[PDB]
Parts: sequence; structure tokens; C-alpha cells
Amino acid sequence: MFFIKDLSLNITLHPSFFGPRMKQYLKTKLLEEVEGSCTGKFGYILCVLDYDNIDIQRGRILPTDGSAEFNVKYRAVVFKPFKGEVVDGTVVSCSQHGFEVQVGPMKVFVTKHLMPQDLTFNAGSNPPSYQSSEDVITIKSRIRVKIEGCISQVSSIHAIGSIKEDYLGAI
Amino acid sequence: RNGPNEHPGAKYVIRDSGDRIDLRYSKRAGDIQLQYGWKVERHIMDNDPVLFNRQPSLHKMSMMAHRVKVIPYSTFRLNLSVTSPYNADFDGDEMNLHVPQSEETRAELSQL
Amino acid sequence: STSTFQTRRRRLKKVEEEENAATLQLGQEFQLKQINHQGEEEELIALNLSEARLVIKEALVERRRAFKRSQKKHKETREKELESIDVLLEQTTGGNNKDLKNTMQYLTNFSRFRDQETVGAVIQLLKSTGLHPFEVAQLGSLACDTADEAKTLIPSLNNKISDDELERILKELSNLETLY
Amino acid sequence: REVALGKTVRIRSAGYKGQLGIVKDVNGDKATVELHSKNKHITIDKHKLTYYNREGGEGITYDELVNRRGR
Amino acid sequence: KQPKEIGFYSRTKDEEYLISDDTNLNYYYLPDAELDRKLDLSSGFQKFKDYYKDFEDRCSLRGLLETIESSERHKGKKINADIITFRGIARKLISCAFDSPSFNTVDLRIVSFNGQLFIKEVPQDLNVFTGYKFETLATLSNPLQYTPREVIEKRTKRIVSHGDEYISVVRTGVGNCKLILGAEVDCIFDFKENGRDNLKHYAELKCTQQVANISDTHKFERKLFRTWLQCFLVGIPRIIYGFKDDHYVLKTVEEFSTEEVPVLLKNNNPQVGSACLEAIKWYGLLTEWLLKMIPRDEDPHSQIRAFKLVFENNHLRLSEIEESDEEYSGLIDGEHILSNGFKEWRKSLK
Amino acid sequence: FLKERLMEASDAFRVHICGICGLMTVIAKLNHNQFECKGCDNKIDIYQIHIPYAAKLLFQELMAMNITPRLYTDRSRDF
Amino acid sequence: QYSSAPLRTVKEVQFGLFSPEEVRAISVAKIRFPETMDETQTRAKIGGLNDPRLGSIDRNLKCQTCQEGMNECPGHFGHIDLAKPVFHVGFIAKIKKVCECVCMHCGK
Amino acid sequence: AIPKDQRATTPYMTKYERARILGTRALQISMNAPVFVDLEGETDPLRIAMKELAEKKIPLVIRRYLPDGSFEDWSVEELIVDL
Amino acid sequence: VPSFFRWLSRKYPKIISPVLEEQPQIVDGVILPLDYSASNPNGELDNLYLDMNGIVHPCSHPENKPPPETEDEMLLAVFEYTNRVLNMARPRKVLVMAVDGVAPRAKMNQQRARRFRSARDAQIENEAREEIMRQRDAVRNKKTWDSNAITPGTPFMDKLAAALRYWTAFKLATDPGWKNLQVIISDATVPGEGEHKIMNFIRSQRADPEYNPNTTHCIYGLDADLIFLGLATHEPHFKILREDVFAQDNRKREEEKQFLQKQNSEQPFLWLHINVLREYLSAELWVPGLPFTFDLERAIDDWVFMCFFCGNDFLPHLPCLDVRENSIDILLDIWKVVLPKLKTYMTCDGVLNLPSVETLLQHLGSREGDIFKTRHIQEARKKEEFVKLFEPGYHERYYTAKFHVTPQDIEQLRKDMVKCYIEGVAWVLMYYYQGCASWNWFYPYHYAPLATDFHGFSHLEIKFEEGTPFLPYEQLMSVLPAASGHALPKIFRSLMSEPDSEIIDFYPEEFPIDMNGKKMSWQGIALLPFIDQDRLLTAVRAQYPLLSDAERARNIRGEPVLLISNKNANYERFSKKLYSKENNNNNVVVKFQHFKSGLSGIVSKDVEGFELNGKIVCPIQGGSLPNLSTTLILKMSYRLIPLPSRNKSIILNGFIPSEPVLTAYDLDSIMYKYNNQNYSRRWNFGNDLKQNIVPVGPKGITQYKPRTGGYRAFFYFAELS
RNA sequence: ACAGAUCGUGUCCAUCGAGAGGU
Ligand SMILES: [Mg+2]
Ligand SMILES: [Mg+2]
Ligand SMILES: [Mg+2]
Ligand SMILES: [Zn+2]
Ligand SMILES: [Zn+2]
Repeated sequence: MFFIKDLSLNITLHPSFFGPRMKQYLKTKLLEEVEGSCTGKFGYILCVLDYDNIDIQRGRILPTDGSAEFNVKYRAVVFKPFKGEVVDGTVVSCSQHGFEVQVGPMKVFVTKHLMPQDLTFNAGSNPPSYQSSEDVITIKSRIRVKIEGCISQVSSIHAIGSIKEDYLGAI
Repeated sequence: RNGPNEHPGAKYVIRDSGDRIDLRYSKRAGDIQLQYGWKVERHIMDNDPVLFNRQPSLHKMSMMAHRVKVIPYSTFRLNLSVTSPYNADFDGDEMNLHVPQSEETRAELSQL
Repeated sequence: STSTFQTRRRRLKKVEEEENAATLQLGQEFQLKQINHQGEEEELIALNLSEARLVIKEALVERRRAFKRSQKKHKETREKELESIDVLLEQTTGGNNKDLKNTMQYLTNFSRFRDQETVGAVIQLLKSTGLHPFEVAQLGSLACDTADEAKTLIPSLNNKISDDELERILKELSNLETLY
Repeated sequence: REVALGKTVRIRSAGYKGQLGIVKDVNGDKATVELHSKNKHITIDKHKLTYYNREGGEGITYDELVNRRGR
Repeated sequence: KQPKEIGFYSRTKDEEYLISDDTNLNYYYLPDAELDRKLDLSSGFQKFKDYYKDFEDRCSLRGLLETIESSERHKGKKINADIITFRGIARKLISCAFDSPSFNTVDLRIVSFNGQLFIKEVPQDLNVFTGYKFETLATLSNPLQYTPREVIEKRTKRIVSHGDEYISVVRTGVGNCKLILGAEVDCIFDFKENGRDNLKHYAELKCTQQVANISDTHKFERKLFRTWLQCFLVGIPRIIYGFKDDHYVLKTVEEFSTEEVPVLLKNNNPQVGSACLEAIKWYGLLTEWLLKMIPRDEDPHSQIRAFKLVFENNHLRLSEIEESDEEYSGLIDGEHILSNGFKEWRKSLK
Repeated sequence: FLKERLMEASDAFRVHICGICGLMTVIAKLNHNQFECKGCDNKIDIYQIHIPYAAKLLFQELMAMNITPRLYTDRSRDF
Repeated sequence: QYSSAPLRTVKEVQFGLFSPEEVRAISVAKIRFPETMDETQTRAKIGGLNDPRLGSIDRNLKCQTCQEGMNECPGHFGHIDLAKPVFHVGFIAKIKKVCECVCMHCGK
Repeated sequence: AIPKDQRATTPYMTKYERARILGTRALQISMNAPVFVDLEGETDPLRIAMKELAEKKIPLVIRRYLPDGSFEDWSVEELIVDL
Repeated sequence: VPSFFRWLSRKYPKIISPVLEEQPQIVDGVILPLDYSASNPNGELDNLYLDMNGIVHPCSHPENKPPPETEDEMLLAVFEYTNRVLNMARPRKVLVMAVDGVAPRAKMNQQRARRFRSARDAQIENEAREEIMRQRDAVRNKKTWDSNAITPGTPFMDKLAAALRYWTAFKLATDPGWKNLQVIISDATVPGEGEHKIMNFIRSQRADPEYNPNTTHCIYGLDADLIFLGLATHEPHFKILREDVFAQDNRKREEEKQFLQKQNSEQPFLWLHINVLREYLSAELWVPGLPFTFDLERAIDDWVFMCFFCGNDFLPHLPCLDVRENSIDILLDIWKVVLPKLKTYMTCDGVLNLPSVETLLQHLGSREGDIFKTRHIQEARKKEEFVKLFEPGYHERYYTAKFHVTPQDIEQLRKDMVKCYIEGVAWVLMYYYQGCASWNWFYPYHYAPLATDFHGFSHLEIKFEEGTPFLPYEQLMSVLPAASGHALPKIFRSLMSEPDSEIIDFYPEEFPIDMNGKKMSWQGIALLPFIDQDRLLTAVRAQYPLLSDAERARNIRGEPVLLISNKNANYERFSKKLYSKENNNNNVVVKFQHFKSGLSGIVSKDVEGFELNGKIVCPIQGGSLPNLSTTLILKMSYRLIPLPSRNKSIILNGFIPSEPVLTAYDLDSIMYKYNNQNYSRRWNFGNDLKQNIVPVGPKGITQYKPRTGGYRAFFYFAELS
């Protein structure tokens, strides 16, 4: 599921910083920029590998001011929740709406209408969960969950999960 | 500190992110310290390259860049040898003056 | 921020062929035969759960070593693993780096292969088939017991692989994941 | 709330001695005073020019601070 | 190793050497408004009250012996550490590496009655008064929350006196040998914990002149080197320093940290960082040399030997003083050290 | 100098144009730092351009004339 | 004002006609009432020629659609659902020519 | 599309290029960019730019665009100034 | 828009900051829960001392859509409002909710007046409705419950207290982000007006030896005095959250209805950070060449005292000080000009300096005539208490019209009024600064003296007594007006249903509102007779014995209840201390400080009846709320640690100063009285709401800003240059 | 619970035709 793509970034540098350290300045700019990003097209950017031959091209100077625009070339590991993909995670939160999963850095929700009516909200047990037959599921337990689709392309990225599928739950 | 009253003065002071300051209504001049990166709208001083134009503008010689010299009378004064390219006389002619607003335009007007 | 220029009338295509699907139909950005920065006609790289963890770990230690050498020139099991990448992340990436902790924890908890030789030979074993690297990554990461689990897990392998070969390399992967 | 606002004044000393004008704007120690005969505006120290009455009478110095009135 | 608190001892005036109380503790309190204000640190120069060596010979370890005896009585067995030294004295021992012997002259006597090392202490005004004044307005008797406002107002113009000395005994192990050191506490910047380790709650303060050029900057760097060596010897979180000028007016108060000081010190000049490394290595080398040839006898009844250590010709000259010398008679035979109770406790351990 | 006279010394406007439609009908909310194009439900490619207000008025009038003056920030060539 | 959208320069302009679906898609309101300010000449009529969603009318208040004032709001386009199709005045000649070119009973 | 051994453009520096370089350097100096030459007490950014151009100490590259779309990069220090 | 809000906006700009509230999204009929553990875009927040009385009232009987349900709708509304504000603020250390309960006799009389009125207007509106159906059965009246029903001692207070505990238990059980959050609930049994308990708790927490000076606290409330209350406690990193009213969009007059619904569902909120306002005060109270030392800490308390003197909810406003928007500046400049004449300050931790107050009031009376003349001129110009002779200042006419007494009586009455007014000023200062001075002080007058009075108060001393808090039943009797028989004991109803001598005098049937005292709103004065102490106390104590034991059980003072989660750091220690010992007595009390987690205080075994391994029933029985167990929460009593000494207003050591978000230009603008008149540019406050972030949270390890020196200061200067 | 007189910054009077002019 993990992919590495040759992404591109455009940055603007003030001419007051036009010193011999422009290369390292752009390096740290990119480093703090793409780390932890939540872009809706590529997905989740986790690590920026290949910290060599970044190949910072010449910076075209805008006619308006002295700033220069740079087009840096880099590769990084991406993370996108492709719809219809089976993934395995851990339970973190479980309200009456459903039990969430911790597949990667996301908050995929398994809403009550997705999995069958077998799962019941039993609040008597100390950890609030959906204790039922066909194996035991609880908080911080192994669970395999499918992805129905992608929502909220802007801001945070997450999806919705379902368990109603043969050889998908329990495990 | 001179203010917008004498010729060698300023009219506006621009701080970061706009926020224009007026030097004729605020009167707070003198007790204001100019930090680096600000902009000051000073008056047009001597040796300032400006664009001097006469209409109709047929050829490129109708547009010229001159050097500002402040004079104590309310009229435009020019050398007698530049009237021929302008095709202008002094029987009541009217001519326009344009000033640059950036280093790019000032330098390109001076050098071109 | 993009890597592919407009083509096939991207301005007003007006097709809207959904957004994603389980039976291939990958996104436009993640399409086969990607364009490399200097090269061209390079297929998309797919990483398994174990491969991605090794990649990020090796990148992190390389960056830490580079930073340490720059400073010098200027001048158990799962429990032990958590301390290692904790102390690696606490000084290499810097910043908030809140999102990185969860990804690394999930990679360590759900890691299938922990031996360099085994993960290296995984690609050699899987290169026999001409399957799309995404589904081979899915079968390498997700566990299985026989052909039924692999067939039911994803809908992209309908009659694309012979059952005998499918069960053969499924048992091969089963032993290659149970040996470590 | 400056007292020297809209009051008939006479300029003393300098090159405009004896001129009659009305204060228009005050900018700190400097104030803008128009002129009756001359069609121009001049700026001088507010403490210098004397102050007269709108209708007409005796003239006084800048001591009008203690008496917020005309004359 | 990580320093561990052993106990707390108080040495008030008149040589009373009280044990196990916090009557000589101070708390830091200095609002930024006071720093902004033009405080004077030279008023009332005639109000100085001195209870130091001039009043009586403070060069003794009777209080330290009493407090370690009390700690051993409370706990039992024998402390594994082999060298006892005052916090101030130990700093001067290693300061001779980069300081001339004339500037740093140290006279000490050792005792090996316990099969260990027992260091005995052996013996301008305006600057001292200004430092004491800065300490007085930089400290509070009781905690601020329990301090009335009128007490603060009186303190802002209080007299200058010497006292309220807080001594803490800390066992610090460096290398393969364990050492016990008697630290000095001046103020408590943060909160105070009762019946718990307060090493992280301690602090250290001093005064220095304002810099004008790079020479004064280098002098301040050397002072920071000395105080960082001090802190590394004891373990102190706060190294707050005061700044004074020609007019003796407080200007700036800083908040240096133990970990931050070496990094900035090395970043400024590589030479001082190399000196730091050389000093921290030389301290261990000197300790390992001291624990090498000194005759240690665990038998209490064994004959005690007295030594004198003088740093001459870049070497530590150690020689055993003859028993017929009057110094030994006035030290051991005269019962200057090794009190009757301490000797009784030592014999009980046998 | 021509550009400065036409823009800085005269009308100067900033508008947001959708990267798919090419029109200026983009809903921009600077308070929440988000943009949206209701025409093609686009939210991840919005560009800002600096054009004179007269040009914006002319484009709006042309759009009122059932004519679409789509503006693009990239050159269309080859494939 | 600061906008996170990247700043670019126009490189080409593509002309064309406006499809009947596109105008409805981009329209923010539907105009049906031909009278404006019908609320006792105090406020603006909803759905009229001066709909608030069309844009701000005075600087102090903001535009409901995008929440800026006049100096920043570029305005928004509405639409009118014509009862019957109407010939374009500027395309009458082109319509006649293309009708002559093609058959009047079949598209061939 | 950046040939070097096949650069057929003139090695000299045009008046428009000179004006643009001087203006850009002057604007950068005015907005507090680092200066690589001593000023001799000068205080006008434009004359500082001319002084820098005199000894060829301007770190800029001229990109001359061919009509088809290709281009070649010429350094400021390698361009002969004769006008 | 309220005058106070715009006044503080124009006098102190760049203070109001918008809330970056996250908008939940619903897709495919599924609403994604909000991530509580996510970082708050509005800055880090630790404490959320909140007033529940200011949130329950707006939900009940609003200007539109009244709640038809008796209690279910109100409980749902308060629950959703609490959830919204908690998500908006996102606390991380401690959340405290307070409910108004027993108050001092002063607030007592005031509330009496207020409610009695509310009852009168409710009677007017319901009789108007009755005649409305007359001119058209009894089911169409739609008579909602009166606002007087919200009073401690009523069963509604018990229902609210029960609902809050269940709500917080459900939130703690269902939210993984509440692992390290402590919830303190103060029901109506505990005396206080909602904010007094808050400041008492803040002062008690500040007295802890391990208290962190860098803790950030936020208070939610629509009251107009809590802004000055936050400055009175001298606690930096203080932010005030309130609903925005500057917009004031059009109310209700398809897709239009849905847009209007979402507009109401997204009401914005504004920040009122005072850390950046502290700089505003510091650049305002400076005095040129003052004799004694000057510090910001002593200046803010004096300003708070002056603001309280302008107008307080306890004492009536002065006749000269009625606008409370412009006279504040007048008295501020009077204090500034008279400060050099004094060799000391004005207030010292609540202690009032008599000569300073005497000089201030003498100067105010000297300036009183000019202010009265200017206000008369303004009123006459606007036009172009029955008798007012403006030439002599109508002092005698005012006395004879507000008291109807003879000259000797007016002299003795002015003396008594001065005495009681200075005593009340001292009492309100003492209450708002440190604890409560007295629970029995009252003002036996309906007005306040003016002019050249107050000059004879110098030869006096202030001395109060602790007293005892009032019981819920006597307070309910004192505050509740006539009728309003709901939520009342049967004994009180029987006492009402008989023509008693004290019933008619203390609680008549018609409130004379002829005293409008120069105003044009519900605002008025209390013409109701001042209820005495002995008669009401004897009546209540005589009616007590025959009350049922079950009803009499609701007469305990009570204690705040702690509801720490099951994953708290101190949870194991508390369980071991209070359950392993199984002492079965109220003697095991712990003294954990603020070093571990937070919430320094003393706890004790719960007296409500909480048990381990049990279950908690839903109090409202509506909405199908899940039934949780006691294995995830702990209900235990909490007690405030008594203050060892007076709450001295001294900044705690180690406090990190706030970075200046403010330039020196506006500093000198306020200092020199530049005003916005010189700034002819349109100062759009709406545009002033866009470009403000106001970072909150300590900046830098060092607690001292650079003030030259050497080493680090020299390096900083070189970097700046 | 809480629950405001204006204050403080304030933007201009436009369009269409007709005539007389001057370089
Ligand atoms: Mg002519
Ligand atoms: Mg000291
Ligand atoms: Mg109140
Ligand atoms: Zn679009
Ligand atoms: Zn708009």
C-alpha cells in the first residue's frame, strides 16, 4: 500500500536570505514542510528519504520583488487510504456509534450500520466494546477492516470502515 | 521629522502588512523610530528620474526621462534644445510628468 | 505540487470515472508507468508492510548519521524496538513529528518480516508472476491460510493467477513468514 | 480641543510681521495660519503669533491657556 | 554516576552545627519589575556582620562528621565512598590545571584511619559586600506563599549579614570509584520537597561585572568554565548569574541550565571546550592516582598517617608528615578532628 | 514601466480561478483558509492571479454574454 | 489579506460558449422576482435582482457567499430559467449558415 | 534543452539585459540583500549595482529564450559588457 | 450591541480574537466524532473553570423556539452546549463547572428585586395571552416556567446536579482523550454565585507549593465583571471566552431555511486574552515622577477597585456614575493627578486606605458639578426625579425625593449613608479580593448619596465577622417573589396561603416600579421593603420541624465532587488510600499537591453513596443514553485547601513573561492620547478581527527578557544588528 | 445569569446629452 513518488514542491525565498547557505535553507524548508503533511491528492507524507542530489534548480526571480521561486525535486513515502482495500489495525475508541480503528495515522470509523447486528454494545464490561460471539474484540486488539471510500479530501484525511464481509473480522 | 510641509519631507510611513501612517494628521512624528524593512513616501527630490511626455506622442522621442530640479515657480522648465524632439513651444503648451514607484522602473527609465 | 503535466484533455474531461475502486482503477496520480525526474516509463513502486518499515528506518539512520558527522566536523523484541525508533525519531526529524509516531508504531506492531534476507528474497520469489505490484504487496502484507482467503480479500485477482501456482506461492510465503 | 482653532490672529516678528490671518490646523508646536491679503498658507510656531478677538479688540500672547476664551 | 542525596546539615553562627533541620534554607524570588528597577547593591556598607573565619576557625569538618555519623546511625553499615571533600575545596583542587599556583593555593591534610581519604581544611571588601547584598535581595527566608508582604518590604531594605548556610552531603561516583561530597546550598528556585531528594531543587548564584569588550567576554567565559566544572562536580540545575557595573547597579539576571552551558561554551570557542574535556579527564586521573598509593587500612586500631598535598612544578607533591611534628599532635593527638563520638562509632563498626 | 503604470498606478485586483473550469467563479473564505469551486467540486487546485479590475469587469461581461473566457496558468502543447 | 493559494500568471486563454448546464452549476442563486427591494424599500428581496448571495452592496457588510467586503468580493453569477429558447442576437447569421449546411430533418 | 557547446547567441550583453540586471540588483540591495563588494561609503543602491557590475560580481544567470521554446543560460560574469 | 463591549473594543483594540472552531462534517449519514486529542488551533489550554449558570439560562426560555419539554429539552440543550464549548476550548489538565448557590445578603436583596420583577412581567405577558385567547381553552397558554424557578434548593437544581455527573461520566467513558482530565462539579448546595467559587478555587490553587506559574486558565461567561475579575487575581495566561454579538445578523423572517439554520448553528465566539491587555494597562497607569515605586501588579488591582466603584451588582450605582462608560476615564485621570499628592498606594491586598479614598471622593465632588452641567447640556441638546433644580445640584431635592425626610433627618441620613456606603465598598472589595468578609452585611437604602458627601468617613474603622452561610430554604424564601408555587415545599405553600402580618409587608402582591430613576429599560430600583432578619429567620426555623425528613435532607452545605478517570496517574493512589484501608469513616484525607498531574487539594470519601463495581442510572431517561458502570469513574468528595495566609498579589517565581504581540507605536499612541481622531483612516474593527492570532503559551526557558549585560545579551544584540 | 444611545473611525454625489475652448 505504501508508495514512493517523485513529488515536486515550489517555494519562495526572500532575497535577504540570498547567502551561501541557500541550499541548506531550502533543505530545512522542505524538511519541515512535507513532514506530517495531509495533502488531499498525494495523501499522507511520513518520511522524506534520499537526502542526496536534491537537484535544486535555478531560482527564477519574480518581476514584482527580489524573491526567487525554487522548484525542488524530491521523493518521499506516501500514504493514501484506497477505497475497497483490506487493512489491519487496532481499536482505539468505541462509542455507541461504532468502534474506530488505528490503521496507520488515520481514524477510520466502523459505523454501527456497517457491521452486522451480531455486535452489541455491552457497557457492563470494564472496557467499553462490542463483545459478542464469533471471537472476541476489544480495545487495542487485532482487527481487519475494509475501506468503503474516501471523504474530507481537504484538511484531515480519513475513511469509513466495515466488517460485514466473509473472512474479514475477528483474526 | 521634517513632515509634509517643507519640500524635503515625507507624507506617509508604511509599516509591516500595510497599516499606513499619515504624517499630517497623526502629528506623532519625531517620537517614531523607523525599523528596517519599512517604506517611507518621501517627496520628489533632486536628480530623481521621471518621465516627461507631450501629446500627441507620435515617435519614441516624445517620451523622455529627465532629472528633477525643484524650482521656486509653478511652471515646467526645460532646456531649449529638447523642444525639437518634443515639437513644443512656449505659447501655452501643456505636458505631462510621470514618476516611477519602484527601483525596477526607476533603473530601467534611467538606463533606457 | 504535482509531478504530471496536463494530458488527455484534463481541463474539461467531464468523465468523472469515480475516485477509487478495489478492482484496480487506481487514481491518476498513482498510475502505472510513472514518470521519473530524469528517466521515463518507470512503473509504480509498491512497498509491503515490512519493506516500508525498513525503508523509513534506513532513511532515518542515514539522516542521523549525516547529522552526527556534520556536528563532528563542525566541532526485548517489540519492547526493545520501540526504544530504538523512539530515540531515533526524537533527534533526527525534529519538530512536532506527532504523526510519525503512530505510523512507526503500527509498522512495528504489524510487521511480518524482520530478517533482511527474507524480505530481500520476497521480491525474488514474487517476481515470477506478472501481477500488478499493488496486489502482490497486499498478499505479502496481509496474512493468509489458503487460496480462499487471498481470493476473498481483494477483488482484483479474478482468474488472473492459476490456483496451483497461487496455493504454491501462498504456502511459500506462509513458511517465509513463519520462519521469523 | 486646541484653543488656537478658528481664531483671528496676527503674526509678529519674522517676515510676516503685522499680517492678519486665521488659524486652520495645529500640528504640535507648529500651526498652519492662512493670510488675508496673500493667497497662501504658512506654518509658524503657535507660541509666537498673538491672538485677537473675532469681532476686534485688544491682542494677547499665548497666555490663553489660563482663559479658554477669545480676545 | 547520578548523584544521590545522603542528608542535610545546617551550620549556623556561633558554631552550633545543628543536624537535620531546614532553618538555614533560602528561596529565590526576583520579579522582573525588580530587575527593571535601578536597585542599589552598595548601600549600608557599614552594616556588614561577619561570622566567617575571622570570628572562629571554620576550617573544620566536625559538622560533616556529625551529620555522616547521624546518617550512618539512621541507616547502618558503612558508606562505600572513600573520599570526603567540601564542595568548594574540591573545585580548587582541579582548578590548578589552568590556574597558576599563586592564584589558587590549597593546603590540605588527609587521614587514612578508615582505609579511606579524609580531607581536612587548612588555612575586595566592596566586591564581597556587593555579592552578599545581591544574595540577600536574591533570597527569602521562608517560602514566598507563606511570606507576608511586610516581610518582603523589610527584606527589600534589610541589613547585610553572613549566615543561614545550608550544607548538603551528596555521594557522587565518578569512574570506578565512589566519592562523597558536602555540597553548599544558597537558594531554592523551585518548590521544596520534604523528606525527598532536593538536588534538582537546588541552585547556585554569583555576581560578575558588565562586559565592555572581548577581554571581559573571555573573562566571563572563564568564570562560566569554573562554575560549570563546579556544577559537574556536584550536580546543580540552576547556575543563575548576576551582572553589575561600575556604578554597582543590577542590570541583568540570567537562567543558565546545566546541559545548555557546555554546548554554548563549546560553540563560542573550541579551546575552552577542549579545556573542559581536559579538566574532566584530569579529575578522574587525579582520583585514580590518589586511590593508588595511599595506604588504606580498614582496621580502626591501625596507626593513622598524615599527608600534605601541595601543587608545585605542575605536580601534586604528597608526603607523609612525621608523627613527631607538632602538626600531627595538634590535629590527632590534640583531638582537632576525629571526635570522641565519631571514633566510638568507628570502633563500633569494627 | 508599462506594467507598473497599468497595474500599480491604476486598478489592481486579485482573483481566484479554478484550475479545471478556468473561470473566476471560486468561493474563497480567507477566514477559514479554504476554497471551493461549486462548478466541478474542486478543492485542491486553486490559483490566484493579479489582473486589473477592468479586465475582471470585461471577463464578467463576456460571461454574461454566454461566452467563457477560461484562463489557464499552464501552456497547452504536444499531449 | 493573505491567501494560501499559489500565485501564478495567466499563460493562455480558451474561448468558448457557455453550456446550459454549466451556468446552472456555477450559479449561486435563482432570479425569479423582477422587483428589487420589495421589503418596504428597507432590505433586499430574496431571489430578486439584488439578492444578497449575488454580492455585497456596501463596504461595511460582508457577502454571504464568500464573506468578504466589496473591495475583495469579485461578485457571483446567478441564472434565469427561460420559458422558451431564445436565439442569440450575435449568432443569428451563424445559426442560419449551419442550418443551411445541414439537413433540416436529419442531423446528417 | 540547454545546450552549451552549441550556444549560437551573441557573447555580448544587450542594453535591455544590462538595464534589467542593474534594476534587479538595485532593488535587492534596497530591500536589504547581502552585498558582495565594498561600498566606498556609497548609499545609493543603483550605483552599488553599477559598481558590482563593473567588476562582474553579480550572482545572476540570464536565460535567453529562443522563439521555438528552447533556451540557453548565460552567466552575468561571462557576458561581455561594451556599451 | 452592548456599550461595554464596543467601549473596551475602541479603548483597547486588537483584544478581541476570533475562535478557530472546527466544523464537523457528515457524509453518507455518518457524523465523524471530533478528535479531542488533536492539538487545539486556538492555543494550548489547561484549565477551563466554567460557570454552568451562564449556559443553562440561555438554553431555557430563549427569544425563539421555546422548549416544550419540562426538563428533557433543557437537559439536552445544556448537554450539547457543554459538549460544544468543551470541544471548542479543548482542555488538557482540569475542567471545573460551577453552579450558583447561596450568596451573601447583598446579592440576596438584589436577586429578590430582579426575580420579583421577572414575575411581574411574566404575569403581564400571561394575562395578555389570556385576553388574546379571550378575543379569539387553557392548553394554548404555553406558559413556560418562570426564570425565578432557577434558585438553589429547588428540585431543578438537584436534577441539574445529577445530570452533570452522568454527563461527565459518559464523556469520560466514551472519550479516550479524557484520560488525564479532572472534572469538579459544584452544585447549588455549595454557597457562591458561580464566579466566586471560581476565584476562590483559583486562589487556593495558586497557594499550592508545587503550583505551576505557567498554567493557562480560561473562563466562560457572559457576565460583564468577570473580565475585571480575571485581572484581579493577577494570573497571566488568562483568556476569556464569550459568544460574539458584534455581527447581530437578521433573525428569522427550503434551501434558504437550511442556510438560515446553519447560520444559527455556527454562532462565532470571541477571545478576550488579558496577557496582551496587561501591556495595555502597563502603558496606561504610568505616572510621571511619582514619589513611591511603581509596578504593574499594584496598578491593576487599583484599576479593578475603581471599576468596581463605578458600578457593582451589590451596591447601587452613584447618581453621578450612571453611564459607567465615560466616568471611568474621569476618575482614572483624577486618581492619576492625585497620586503624587499621596506617599503610598490605594489598595493593599483588599485593604482600603482611608485618606486616599477621601481625597479621591473630594476631588470627584469638586468635579461633580462640571460633569452634571455637561450631562445636562447634552440631554438638553438631545431633547431639542420629579423635581430637579439644576442650579444648586438638587442635593436637598434629591434627598427629600428619595427619602422624604426633614433637614435634620437628611443630615443624619447622609451621615448614615456615607457610613454604610464606605462599609459596603470595603465589603465588596474584600469579597472580590480574598474570601468573603461577611455573609450578613446589607445595604438598608435604595439610593446612594452624592455631591460633597463622603468627607466624614475618615474617622471610622472597618471590621466584619465571618458569620454563617444561609440555608437553602431561607434564601429561597427571601429571593422567591409572590406566587411561583412550583418547586416549593408544602409548608411554604401553607404559609403563603394565609393572611399573615409579615407575609403582606415582606412579600406584597404588586411591585411599585414608579422608581425608574432616569432610565429606559427593565432597569429600575428596588422599592420593595427591605426584609429584616429576626422575623424571617424565626418563621423559617418554626416551619422547619414539621417538614418531612426526606425534604429536610436537602439542607447540607455539601462539597465539590471529583470525577477523575480510571487511567489517572493518582487514581491508583486514591483507590489504595480510600478503599484498601476500608476504614468506613470520614477520616482518610489525602493531601496530594499539584506536582502530580494537577488539582491540588484535599479529598475525602464520598457521602452521596458512590460504590465500586456498581451502575449509574440515567437521570433524564431520554435519548437512549448508554448505562455505564462505576469501574471507569470514581465519585469522591473534594475539599479546598484553606489558605495559610492572605492571597498576596505577587507574581509567582519562574513565570515566563508573555511575548509582546504589540508594537511600540500603539503603546505611545495610548500614552500620548493620540486617539483615533488623528487616524482619519477608517478603522474597520471587522478587518481588525482577521489579522490577530495572539499566541498563548510560555515562550522561552529564560524568565527574564534581555536587558543588555553580556554574553547572551551581547550575542542577541549582534544578531539583531 | 446576562442583557447598549450613538461613538469612532465614513464613502462620494452620479449618468446622459449639448455648447464654448485652448496645444
Ligand atoms: Mg504651441
Ligand atoms: Mg553564592
Ligand atoms: Mg454578576
Ligand atoms: Zn471548477
Ligand atoms: Zn461574494
